[PDB]
Amino acid sequence: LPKSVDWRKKGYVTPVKNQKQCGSAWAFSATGALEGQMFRKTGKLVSLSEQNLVDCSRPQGNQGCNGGFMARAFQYVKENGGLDSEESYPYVAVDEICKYRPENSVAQDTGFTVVAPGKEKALMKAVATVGPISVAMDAGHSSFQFYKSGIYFEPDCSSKNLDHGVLVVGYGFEGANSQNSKYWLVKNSWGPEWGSNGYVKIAKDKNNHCGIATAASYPNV
Ligand SMILES: [Cl-]
Ligand SMILES: [Cl-]
Repeated sequence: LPKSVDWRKKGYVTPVKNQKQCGSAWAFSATGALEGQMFRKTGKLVSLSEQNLVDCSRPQGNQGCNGGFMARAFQYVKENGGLDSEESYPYVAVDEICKYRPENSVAQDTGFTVVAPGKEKALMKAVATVGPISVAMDAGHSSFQFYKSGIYFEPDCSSKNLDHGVLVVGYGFEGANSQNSKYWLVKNSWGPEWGSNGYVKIAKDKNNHCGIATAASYPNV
């Protein structure tokens, strides 16, 4: 596998969005993964609707602004036959009436693939071969809230009890040795002002830190 990967440098990733006061990170992680897979398929980067997921995927088990899971979102897109664009179905950060319109759909998936649970090397392989990957993580720490630079490492992090969905857009390392001071490149949904332009470097090959490889998946387009 490559020593480092960053799909942002290849055009697969939209600018950082902001879920605001709605527990919809699962939806942003899902649209993020879908955006990259659709780009791989068509060469066009089109921002996708998190509000369409929030409003319409309760049947698949999501709970709108009160939480959800990326796999259930990819399941909804499959069963639904489509997903609208961000422009056509804008984000308002509150649970609303499902207004899915097929004519505005710009994405589809046939289901999703799960990364072997808990294996950072499996996640490394998925990231290098597929594109950005949706992952769950333990983000319940002030250290994460006020993260700004460096490789994030939090001793109180859990690899099993997760509360936030994010997007792995690559991986890398500091220095000249590709085999140490490694990190996962993670896109968050708390706006570009949070973290490092909306991103965070999370310690990689440090025992599945914060659960990054516990529940990773990607849509099949
Ligand atoms: Cl999930
Ligand atoms: Cl940057």
